[PDB]
Amino acid sequence: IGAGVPYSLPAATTTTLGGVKKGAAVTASTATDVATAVKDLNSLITVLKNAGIISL
Amino acid sequence: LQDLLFSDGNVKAFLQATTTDENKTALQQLLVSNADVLGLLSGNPTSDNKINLRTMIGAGVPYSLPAATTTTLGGVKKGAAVTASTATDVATAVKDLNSLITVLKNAGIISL
Amino acid sequence: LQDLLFSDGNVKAFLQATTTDENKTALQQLLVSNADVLGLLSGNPTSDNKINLRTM
Repeated sequence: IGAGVPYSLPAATTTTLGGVKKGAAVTASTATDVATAVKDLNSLITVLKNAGIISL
Repeated sequence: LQDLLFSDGNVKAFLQATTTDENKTALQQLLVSNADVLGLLSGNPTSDNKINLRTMIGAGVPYSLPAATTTTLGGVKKGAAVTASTATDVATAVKDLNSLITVLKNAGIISL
Repeated sequence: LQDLLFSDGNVKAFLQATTTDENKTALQQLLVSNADVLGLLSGNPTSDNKINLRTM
């Protein structure tokens, strides 16, 4: 009958297409020095790591 | 005696407990009125029968997860690991931002 | 002669090769015991039949 099995959405891996969770909110950067700019970049990285969008 | 008692040849084959595929098609038609179910009983439903049989039982087709596009929801691959930034100058901070961008590009999370 | 030989009216309609939808429902019941499959053979399975047919 051309039917499929019950589909379960797998988590993304480095080799295989999958779902992700949406990352937490991240504030736009108003940094005027390097230290703060780096702080803001790192906040984005952690958010993407927390949501399993990028690897640890 | 069955020949003297019954006119229908498909019924007669059933009563002899020996039916051909043609007899079976005719006997199915005496037993079931829904055309899509008759398609199923044949073992060879048409394309239309298949669609209608799935509708009949509320079944879906085999699902294949498509890649995300700019217009359509889809799956992604998970991005490679990215190190937290310890940059103390602009050059390094920019280096770290770009590393994140490439990782997201590599995983098809953002467009080239 | 079929009237003299058989009591069941749904069987008699089958033997005459002329069945109504009601005769077909009864004949299906003589042939198949699973309630969800009987739902399928009707062409109009209930919500419960549909769930059970997919499981099946």
